[PDB]
Amino acid sequence: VVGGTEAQRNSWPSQISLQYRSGSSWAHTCGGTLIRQNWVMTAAHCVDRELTFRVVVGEHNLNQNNGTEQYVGVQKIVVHPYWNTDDVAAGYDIALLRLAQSVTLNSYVQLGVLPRAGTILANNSPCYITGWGLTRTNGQLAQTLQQAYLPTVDYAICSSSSYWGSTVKNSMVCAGGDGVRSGCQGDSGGPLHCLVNGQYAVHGVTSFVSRLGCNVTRKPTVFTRVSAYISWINNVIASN
Ligand code: NA
Repeated sequence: VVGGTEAQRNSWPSQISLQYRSGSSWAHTCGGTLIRQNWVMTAAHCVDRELTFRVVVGEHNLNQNNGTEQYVGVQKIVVHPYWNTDDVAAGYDIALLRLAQSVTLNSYVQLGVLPRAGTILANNSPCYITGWGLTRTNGQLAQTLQQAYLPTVDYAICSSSSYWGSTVKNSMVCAGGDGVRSGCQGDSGGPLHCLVNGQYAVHGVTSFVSRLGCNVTRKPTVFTRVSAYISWINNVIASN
């Protein structure tokens, strides 16, 4: 997250870190949201690679023991069947991960609340992106969980020629685009939390940014719109 601030450690308890085994170690690769005790939602493009993955919940500092982490293997990966890896702009950038064990809930580990199907945010709605992603274009991962305030940009504006044009689809949410704050590599898969009727909900799964860089004016971060996939998600979970 570029232009973010450190999150409080009990602010975003559904945020997870998706890690892959990198020699003797594990490395953060993207974010996600805990949606059941044994299921995680992330971006499809985060699990394109044939790697060994684990989820970490209750994580705040990637490089320090917080005393709150639970580490769980990924047992099954269900990518959206219409996902096409060389076509992120087509959409369907969403995947569900079944965890080897169910995690235990506490003030650091909670289920993400999903919006109701079909819900669309008004232009300029207050939202936060969270993650451990790069803190500058071509920079390095954050140590501690970051948050940035990224007001939504509605489809009409986002899909205009000076923004994203036809690349953005109705099944996406855009947010930010001020040139200062944005998503960045390593934030993919993580949540966009938007305050609606007094309650944060996860409206977006971080999907892409410009190739011109993370924080670029009129290129708001693009998220998979979670409210477009509620049926898909429930169907997956029910059939597994
Ligand atoms: Na930690």
